[PDB]
Amino acid sequence: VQLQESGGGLVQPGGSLRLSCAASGFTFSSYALGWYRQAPGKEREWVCAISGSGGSTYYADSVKGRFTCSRDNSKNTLYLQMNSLKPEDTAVYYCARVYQFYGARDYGYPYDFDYWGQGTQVTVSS
Amino acid sequence: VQLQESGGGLVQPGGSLRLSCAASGFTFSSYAMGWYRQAPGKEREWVCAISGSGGSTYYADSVKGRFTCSRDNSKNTLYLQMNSLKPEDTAVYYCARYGGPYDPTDSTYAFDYWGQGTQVTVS
Amino acid sequence: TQLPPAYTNSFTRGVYYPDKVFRSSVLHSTQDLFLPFFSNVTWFHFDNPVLPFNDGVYFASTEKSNIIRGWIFGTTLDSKTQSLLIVNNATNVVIKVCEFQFCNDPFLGVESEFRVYSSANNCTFEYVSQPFNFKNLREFVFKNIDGYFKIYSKHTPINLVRDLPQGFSALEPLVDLPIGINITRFQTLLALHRSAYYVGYLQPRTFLLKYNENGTITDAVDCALDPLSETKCTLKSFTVEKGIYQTSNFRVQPTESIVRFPN
Amino acid sequence: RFASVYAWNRKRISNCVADYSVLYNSASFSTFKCYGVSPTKLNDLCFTNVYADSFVIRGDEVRQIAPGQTGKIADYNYKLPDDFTGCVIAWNSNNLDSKVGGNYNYLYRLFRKSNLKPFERDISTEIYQAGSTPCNGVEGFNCYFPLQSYGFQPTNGVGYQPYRVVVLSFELLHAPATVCGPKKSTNLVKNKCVNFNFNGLTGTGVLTESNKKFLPFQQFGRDIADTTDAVRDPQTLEILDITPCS
Ligand SMILES: *[C@@H]1O[C@H](CO)[C@@H](O)[C@H](O)[C@H]1NC(C)=O
Repeated sequence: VQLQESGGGLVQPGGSLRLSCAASGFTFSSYALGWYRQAPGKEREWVCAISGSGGSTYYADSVKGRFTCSRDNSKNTLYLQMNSLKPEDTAVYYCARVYQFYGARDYGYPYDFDYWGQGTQVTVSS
Repeated sequence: VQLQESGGGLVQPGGSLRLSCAASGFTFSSYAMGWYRQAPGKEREWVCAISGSGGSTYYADSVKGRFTCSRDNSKNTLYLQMNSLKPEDTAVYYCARYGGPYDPTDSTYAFDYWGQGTQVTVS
Repeated sequence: TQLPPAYTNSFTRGVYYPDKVFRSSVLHSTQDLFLPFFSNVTWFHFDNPVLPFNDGVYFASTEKSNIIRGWIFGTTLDSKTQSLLIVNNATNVVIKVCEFQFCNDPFLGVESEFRVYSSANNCTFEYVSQPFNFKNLREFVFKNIDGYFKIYSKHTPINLVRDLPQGFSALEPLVDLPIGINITRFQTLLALHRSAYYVGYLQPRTFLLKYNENGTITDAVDCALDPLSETKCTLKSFTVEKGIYQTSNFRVQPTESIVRFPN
Repeated sequence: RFASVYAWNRKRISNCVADYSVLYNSASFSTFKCYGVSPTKLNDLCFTNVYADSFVIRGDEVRQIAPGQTGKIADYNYKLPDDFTGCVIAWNSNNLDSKVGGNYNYLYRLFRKSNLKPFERDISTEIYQAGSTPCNGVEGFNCYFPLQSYGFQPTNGVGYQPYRVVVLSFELLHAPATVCGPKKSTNLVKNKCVNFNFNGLTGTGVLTESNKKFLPFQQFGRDIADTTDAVRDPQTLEILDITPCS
């Protein structure tokens, strides 16, 4: 299975951008996918994860409401809309595929993953 | 089964304090045990550790040389002899046991058994 | 007190139920490891030797004083491999399997002392029973079959000082323990007195066992014991009518090998 | 109490009946992954020994307890064989292990001389010298104390909460198996032609009450031609005669 990169960009603070990363590889069949956030000065951060077979979606506290995380299983595309981007939210955003993320209540955060996003620079200019 | 800490107190800079702790049953014999400290404004950090059967002691960079930590294997009692204290040394000190070897009988060899805390103040 | 070796005869003892099958008023021919009838049985009594286990062991005692309390079974008994320790502590009965370093003179006494072993190891399992002339004959059969240690036993009231009483009684299964070790030797554990046992070995044999109406074995014929027993076995009867019966084949055995090739 | 990941607790489970369907069916396990076994294969297969291994580890490290994986925990705190048979079960303990101010009681190893062998446990407190200069006591010149604490806060990211993990390792030895799953029984049916299985004895016939008595250790009987004639029900200690179906 293969990864992809689409979107990114520089926006004004308070603006919005669209992200996504098409599903690649002949072996992909509704596997859970999600969004990874990384920056030189920050700990590894999970943005969201969507279960392909059920639609159950995990969101991080800094992501809920502000950003919309969704996936189209007919197009096999993973999409996230970066609404109201803040200066504090600037980072490189990666598209990873979630092995597992929800066997219990009070959970949804991804446990295991395999291939990391290549490169999508999302920045702001005040 | 349980550990109880004692000693502590208030000293002037340059003074010394003998801290101690002890535990019931086969807690200290054939196990490693050591000390940790937590300043009132800081997270808890490692101070020293002594192997009960080994007898050697390792000390933190802020501990080595200035003050020592020891033990008594017959009384299963741990001692710390603190000296050359500075205002920066004010903290609550704890002792704790490291997990040990497998014991075929009903035992708690793998547990840490953290103590209650001994307050050491410099002023 | 230096004792000599001594031996006696098994008579008709050493038969046990080979299976858990109920039969009624039939004669059943079976092949299993059994103590031969009238087999030479070694008599011990100041005696705690280590004996071989071979195929299985027939053990019996005639006591009124509760002196024999247990057994050690194993391959070496030297802490290098696993051994099975079965001891009646006069409180409970403890069965455990460990790589124990055994004493070279194990004993019990009064309970005031328990030696048996020095060091111990990680046991596979442990079982502990609930807390609790000669008058008591205790008979046991110990077998090690496909990793399972099977014990059969019987307790018979007796009145005899010198030897095993004569008669017939079948031993009933007691335990079937999933041990999984090889057993080649064993030692008997006896208590010291404070304020007599027989050991035989099992051999592959065919027996014709007589079951009564209630499924109890009341008699048996050891087919290899005597031509009359062979006749009883081939006819599946303990009563043989007057006549001539063919029971076996006389075969001369070779004793030497010859290997010949040209010079 | 659960043990720290470095000095994890290994409970040897033997000589018992292992009910596994309850663990799979039970709620609130954050992960339950089986390697070489299946929830539809367990509770039936018999094993010689089962080893439970219990550790408290940060959520981000849960992925490291699996065959074929690497990482600081997999390499220095708990190495699992790649040829592993068994199940890794874990659940959130944020409402148990977290404490106000942070729970620093759980330790893990960051500095180890070499990778940990599969199922090998280490309780050493020896100082790691990092291959540079003699330590002669830990000091801040490429010389480190091997064990560090976790900071489990009541409020933290999900990946930073404590999780309790139990790994059930299944061992098959040459000894007779001692750990089997539960057996299921049906209601007893009398006076009908019924296919029956009593322990390991199977057949088809009509079960009726018997007037025969069996010794306490006898489970079934046979007739004059070694054909099964009666059985003693494993749960009700009564004798049942078997009549062939016409
Ligand atoms: C199983 O439990 C029932 C409960 O009534 C009891 O009557 C029966 O004797 C038990 N069976 C065995 C084999 O213990």
